[PDB]
Amino acid sequence: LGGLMKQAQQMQEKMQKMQEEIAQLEVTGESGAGLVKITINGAHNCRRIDIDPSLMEDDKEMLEDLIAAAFNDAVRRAEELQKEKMASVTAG
Amino acid sequence: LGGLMKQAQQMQEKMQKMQEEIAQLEVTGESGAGLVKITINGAHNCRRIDIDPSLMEDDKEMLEDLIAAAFNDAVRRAEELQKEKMASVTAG
Repeated sequence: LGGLMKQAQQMQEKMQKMQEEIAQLEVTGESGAGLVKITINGAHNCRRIDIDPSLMEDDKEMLEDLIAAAFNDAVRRAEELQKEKMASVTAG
Repeated sequence: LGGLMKQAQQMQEKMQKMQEEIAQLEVTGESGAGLVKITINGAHNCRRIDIDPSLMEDDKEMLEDLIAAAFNDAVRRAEELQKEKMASVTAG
C-alpha cells in the first residue's frame, strides 16, 4: 500500500472524486404540475428548460414565477440527491 | 474567555455563521445583454426573474435557452461572490 498518511491522503482524494461524480447526475425540478420543468446537475448547472407552450401567451409575470419555482424545486431535489447518493455509496 | 478547545469551537461556529451570512447576499445573472436577468442568493434560491417582453413572442426554444444561460451566469457570479467576500472578510 504505502503507509498511513498516504492511505489517508488517498481516502480524501477518492472521497472528493466520488462527491464530484455524484454532482454530475441530473435532477429535474418542476412547478405547476409540470408546467415548467428544469434540469440541473449537482453543481447547479442548468442543462435544459421545458416551458409549456400555454405559458407563452399570458402575463410574463406568471411565467417568471413558475420558472423561479421550478428552479428552487430542482435545487432542493439536487440537494436531496447529493445526500442520499453519498449515504448510499458509504454503505456503512 | 474559556480555554483553547472552547475558543476553537467558537471560531468554527462563527466561521460557519459568516459563511451563511455571505450566502444570503444576492447576485443577478443575465443572458442576451440583459434580455433575461435572474436573481439568486448564495444557497442558489431564485428570488426573481425578469424576462424581456420581446421574448414572449417567438420560439419558446430561444427563451428556454436564454433562461438556462441566465441561471448559469447567476450561479458563476454567486460562486465568485462567496469566494471574494470570504477572502475580504478574512483580512489576512
